[PDB]
Amino acid sequence: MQLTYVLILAALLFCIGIYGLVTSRNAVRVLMSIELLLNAVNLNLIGFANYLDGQQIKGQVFAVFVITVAAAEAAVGLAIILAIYRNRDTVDMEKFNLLKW
Amino acid sequence: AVISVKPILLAMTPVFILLCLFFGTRNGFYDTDQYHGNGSAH
Amino acid sequence: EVDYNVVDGVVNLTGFVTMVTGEGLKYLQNGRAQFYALIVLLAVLGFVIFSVQ
Amino acid sequence: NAGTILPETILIVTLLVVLLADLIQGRQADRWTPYFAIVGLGGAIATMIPLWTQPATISFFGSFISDHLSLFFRGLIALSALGTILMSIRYVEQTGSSLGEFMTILLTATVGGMFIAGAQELVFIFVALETLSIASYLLTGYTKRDSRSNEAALKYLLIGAASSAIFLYGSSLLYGLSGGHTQLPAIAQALSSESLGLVVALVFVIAGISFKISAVPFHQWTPDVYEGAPTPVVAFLSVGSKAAGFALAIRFLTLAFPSVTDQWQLIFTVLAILSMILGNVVALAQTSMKRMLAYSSIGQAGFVMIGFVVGTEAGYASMLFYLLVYLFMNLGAFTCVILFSLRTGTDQISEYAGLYQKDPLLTLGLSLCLLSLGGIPPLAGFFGKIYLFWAGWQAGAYGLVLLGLLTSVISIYYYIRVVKMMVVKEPQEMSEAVRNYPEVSWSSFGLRPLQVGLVMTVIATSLAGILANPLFNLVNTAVWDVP
Amino acid sequence: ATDFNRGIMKFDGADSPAMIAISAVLILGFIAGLIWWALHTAY
Amino acid sequence: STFPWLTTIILFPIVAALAIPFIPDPTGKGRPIRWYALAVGLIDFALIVYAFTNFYDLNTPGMQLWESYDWIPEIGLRWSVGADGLSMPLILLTGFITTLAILAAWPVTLKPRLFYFLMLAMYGGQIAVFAVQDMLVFFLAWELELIPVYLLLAIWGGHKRQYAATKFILYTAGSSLFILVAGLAMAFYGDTVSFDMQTLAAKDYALGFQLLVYAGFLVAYGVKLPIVPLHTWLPDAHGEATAPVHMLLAGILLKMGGYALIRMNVDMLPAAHAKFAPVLVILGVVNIIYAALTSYAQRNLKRKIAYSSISHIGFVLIGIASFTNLGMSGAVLQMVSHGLIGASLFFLVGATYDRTHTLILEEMGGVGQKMKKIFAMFTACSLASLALPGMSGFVAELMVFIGFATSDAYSLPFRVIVVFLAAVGVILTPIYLLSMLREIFYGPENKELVEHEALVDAEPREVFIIACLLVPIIGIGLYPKLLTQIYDATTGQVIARAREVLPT
Amino acid sequence: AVVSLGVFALLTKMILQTPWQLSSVPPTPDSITTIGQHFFSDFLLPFELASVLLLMALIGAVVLARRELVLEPEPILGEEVVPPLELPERPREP
Repeated sequence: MQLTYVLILAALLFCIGIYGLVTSRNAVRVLMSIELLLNAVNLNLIGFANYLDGQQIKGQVFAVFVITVAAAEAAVGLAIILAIYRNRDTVDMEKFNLLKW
Repeated sequence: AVISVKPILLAMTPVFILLCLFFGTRNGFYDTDQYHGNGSAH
Repeated sequence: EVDYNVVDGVVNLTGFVTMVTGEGLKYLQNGRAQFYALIVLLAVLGFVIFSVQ
Repeated sequence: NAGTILPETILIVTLLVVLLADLIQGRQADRWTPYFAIVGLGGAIATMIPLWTQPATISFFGSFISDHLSLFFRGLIALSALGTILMSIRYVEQTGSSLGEFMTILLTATVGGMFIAGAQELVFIFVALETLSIASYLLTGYTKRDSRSNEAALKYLLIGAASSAIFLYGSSLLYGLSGGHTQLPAIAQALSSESLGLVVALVFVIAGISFKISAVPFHQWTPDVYEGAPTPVVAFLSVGSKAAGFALAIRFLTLAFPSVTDQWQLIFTVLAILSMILGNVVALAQTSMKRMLAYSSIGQAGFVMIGFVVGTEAGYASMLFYLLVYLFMNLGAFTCVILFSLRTGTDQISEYAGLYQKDPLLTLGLSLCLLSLGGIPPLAGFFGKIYLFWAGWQAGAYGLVLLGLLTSVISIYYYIRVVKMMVVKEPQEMSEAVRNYPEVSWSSFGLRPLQVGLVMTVIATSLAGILANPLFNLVNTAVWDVP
Repeated sequence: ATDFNRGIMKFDGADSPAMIAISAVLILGFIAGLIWWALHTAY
Repeated sequence: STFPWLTTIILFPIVAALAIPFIPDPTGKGRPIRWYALAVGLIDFALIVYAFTNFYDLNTPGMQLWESYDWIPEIGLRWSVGADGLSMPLILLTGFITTLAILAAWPVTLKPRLFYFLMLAMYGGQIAVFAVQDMLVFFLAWELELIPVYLLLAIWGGHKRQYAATKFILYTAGSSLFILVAGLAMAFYGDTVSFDMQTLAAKDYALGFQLLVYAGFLVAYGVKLPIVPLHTWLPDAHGEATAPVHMLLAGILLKMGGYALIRMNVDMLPAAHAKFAPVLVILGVVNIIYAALTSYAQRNLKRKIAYSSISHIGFVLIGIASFTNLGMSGAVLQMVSHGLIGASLFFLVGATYDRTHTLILEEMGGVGQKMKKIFAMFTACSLASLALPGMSGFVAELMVFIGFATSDAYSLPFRVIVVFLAAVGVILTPIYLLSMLREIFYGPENKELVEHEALVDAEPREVFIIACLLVPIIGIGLYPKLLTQIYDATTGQVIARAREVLPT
Repeated sequence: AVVSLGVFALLTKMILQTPWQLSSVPPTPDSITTIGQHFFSDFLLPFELASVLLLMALIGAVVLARRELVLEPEPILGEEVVPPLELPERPREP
């Protein structure tokens, strides 16, 4: 296990969440794909901290704050899902296109 | 021998000013018939 | 009539190909925020080939 | 060393007093909690003037700078929330939502934006960009039952949480392209080779930097949010969250990438020639008033990027003077959008017609702020555009200023369309307010802050170009601390 | 050309769009023919 | 001489128009607002004469009201004003016409608080064009009359106002940008970053660089002064306007594009002027032949003389691009003559429309039987635009013909064809002006007189505005050295700066 | 599917060709104290702003998801008619 195999794993996890960002039709699967992106930048970061400058781990501190923001981006994000669902009684990303042009 | 513009412009300026203030008071047709009304060229 | 139609037609065409330009890029946005995320991710792929050479 | 963050920590304290008063007093505190946040923002503005004389120290272990550039953008975001609170004192008080709960999320976006302007670590850039972005999704869907604000809070979420992950993957790469070194001055000392890894780290961070400033391949959230959001939030994200993305781009692209500089000055020209075109030609085909000012903020963003791509001492001075007078043009126009949306419903164009005899203070405010947005003399936005094209002509860039001038005449036509349907339409051509205007009072709750935020803004829009010489010296001192 | 053809001495009868283009190439050619005359015949 | 004179004259009607929303007594229409704008327009014109008869100090080349205040040292723009011989007649002409344009704006009762604001904003903003010796203040003052003349057409105008107002504001703001493009190109040439018109004229530019700046200025100044390709904005905005708005349009605003041709295309750009002077006299003749035929082919009354304003402009281009001390003296004279002739003609069109309400000229015929003093003044004002001697419309065109075919710049096969073709407008101007007089006033065949045109009169104030406009028309026609002595020494330096360029 | 395989083809070209300056020092000397020494020396101002971010995320996500059971039919005032908990710009077709 080298540094290179971690970043390819993080880059592959980035493009799986990228594919889930554009192809998902349920609004909650889009938020679940956002957590795939924010764990891609954490898997990229601890691998950057384990192999580069591991004495003073500055990536693992920075990997903590991404976990905290994505915890607050999902709590804010799911309150947005529950706000649309009370008015528009579906969760369907092909049905929210009323602010088109 | 050239007729200079400054003494005849300075002499015609107070004649020009007090006639604009006088001829505004004396006017017709813009207060009695006035079918143009508000819109001055509609 | 060469004034009102020919050299006035060029002036009323600069204001016509700009009004129908803004009514063509008005359709660039269509809702469906997945498509908005597509243009964000495509322009990332554009600028990494455009700027490496 | 915590004396440099005093303009932000005064706003931290009054963020909590207007929160606890909502819990203690329970909607009886809404009569005073806006005015406590005004002097909390005013007390945070007035403590930047003793910080102006300080010789630009770097506090908090090298993770925060207190230079003149960081203090200029801190005052722009603090004035953005000061103008927003004078608007939303009646706006969200009329929707029935809590007033103290609104101005808490509005002040977290302020202190989150104000900490962007002086941040130097990769983590404090991202943390302060998060609490500006996380707070703004809650503000565009604050009304919570509209199916338009809920649709605008969703599109801003799934792009905002997406583009902050593209921003993180470029920020995490900057931690890895150097041997550690989360600080931006320590980044530039380690990487100068201009490799392909530095290019992808550059593209990934201006997918989120140019997402707050709304350039065209990343602008798609802006016209849909700005018509669904509450109009004070629309007024805030156009001068507060937009200058914070410009506060980032000077602090980031000049400190982290001084080696790679002809690449992001080549990308941001493409971001400028696209947002000057698509900001100003698509605003012709707009009927909603908040949607015409939505493409305006995309179009006025390309004027700010004219001074950003030239990279001169007058170029960065041209974008800071334009962003300063931009606050006096948006917050005066958006005041009249709110003041027309409160008297009558349905604030859109071809409903302002037949005015100037019923609301003459609204039409004098809305015309002089939209005419200045077109850049006509002798208003503030004329002189702001003059200094962008003077600094644009100074170092090359002859096609940017020609496109900046040709799209400024297309800018004139849709701004004068609103002045057409305010003052030139006869009183037999009004659709709304056809003897239906509520005969303005300035005695109800929050209308007197709404009026003084209009009078002191058009005065700052009509006279900020004639009296620009103090502002030209206040801006040019904030450029010597820019590499 | 309906408002140009009032009940006075106008409306000669050559207001067709086939005549508009053939009047353009003679009028705009005479200005351009005098401009190209001007840069060579003057000096 | 220590008092700020031209700074006051520019800034007086702007600061005094702010007191118009604070004028009391709105008893019906605005009567005290109407008298307030005449009171400030009169005392500002008196400041122009007081600065002239005491401090102009003529037969002196250079500016004699030169006041260079500092505005923005970071950009390099200064508030530098001054009146030389190319400016001081047009500064005196602007203060004279706009004072009568307030007096012509007496029947306006639509929005009187808004009317006299924008007309005084044009009164401060039109003097500011000829007076400033700068670029970024010149482009400021050029676009200072962009909004208040838009709203003067869009509110108080005919029909198709909104087409005429938005075509105009897109055609002139879309062409004033080339004053910013060429004004910034000249100031950044070399090493000195000065923006004043003095240092920018004395700077030496390359010949290939000046051909771009000359082409940029000709797009910018071929719009306001209507050179016949870029002229389609005019007869819409000049066809749909009231009488007092039109006296500022054709009287003053057309001359700002002719003032800047002598100032910014001959003084500052002499080597590009000589390379592209024969295209101007070609465009100047075809300004006359196109517009005088189109005046004859049109039957709309306000649109007929609107095209006639383009034809009298055509003698200026022959006067500028002739390199003669008498030819250029006829170009500045044509700007002052047509400004007095047009503002007298276009005042009477709004006077004739106020009684007949048609402008179509087919239903008219026999108007001169009903009203007599209007027809007596419509004849004498149209006679001045016939280039009739004894009036200033002739000696303005006489100096152009003599000034062209005596110049040692063009060859003999070129000078005969231009003088022969520019004299076709001597035949063509009595074709439509006398046919307009005949098909409105001459004749027994009147209108219906029951539905339309039920009233007919002639106010004594409308006689005074015509009679005081014919004093500088006839008085220059009987002594053309009355105006030539203002610019005899300045035109002698404008031409001699181009006399050093002509062997090329 | 084009852009997702395109970003992966971009980054695998980027990850492989970039020379990473990995350090041959011994890592993690009890890495729970060096992450708490970092929360109060270097990463201190991110640490205090995370509390204001979490407090805002508890304010806003409650007011965006709580049930409107206090006063749902609540016409408080009016200059023109505005529904409760909705923006005053009412939707209309031009």
